[PDB]
Amino acid sequence: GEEPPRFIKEPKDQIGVSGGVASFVCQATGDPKPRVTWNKKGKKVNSQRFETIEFDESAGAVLRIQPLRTPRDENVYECVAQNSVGEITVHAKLTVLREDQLPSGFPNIDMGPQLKVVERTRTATMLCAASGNPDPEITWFKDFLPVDPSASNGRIKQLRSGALQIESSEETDQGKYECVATNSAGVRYSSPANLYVRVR
Ligand SMILES: [Cl-]
Ligand code: NA
Repeated sequence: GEEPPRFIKEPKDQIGVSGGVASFVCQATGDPKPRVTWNKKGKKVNSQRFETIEFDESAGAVLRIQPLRTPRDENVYECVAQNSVGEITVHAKLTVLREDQLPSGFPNIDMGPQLKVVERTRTATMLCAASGNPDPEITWFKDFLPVDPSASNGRIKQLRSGALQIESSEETDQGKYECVATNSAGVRYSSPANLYVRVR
């Protein structure tokens, strides 16, 4: 009844903007079920601008850096997965550009999401118009954690337009949403938008 840890979600190198945000996502499995931790050069990652959000019983961890500082935050970071029969490591590098030195094709948020208010049970759609070259792929974060529409059992859909849609809004859907535009050139976060649900 034992299996060493293995990464099922590995963090990727990122290129962010000064003042913006970067989130590295790391997740592992194994038996016993492992914990994952974020470190830098062996030391635990934890400061005012560096927060970790654990999920999946701590077998998952998001490292959110905000606001980004250059060149302070330009480093390699480590996600360490550990259980009783193994400890493994994956690396993710962070690059931080000044707004001044952004390449022309760097993702830009033409129109980010706004404060959303919706009557419980009704559909709420939050828009995100992003530009870039290549055309950025759009993802969303809720309360610092990545949203996964496909794993939402149909409660949440990402539209072809990049918009996030809640099919039948419940109180649980309230929170702080951010859209993220990512391409070969780097990553840019929209300003956050809160979603509030009002009584039916
Ligand atoms: Cl919107
Ligand atoms: Na990542």
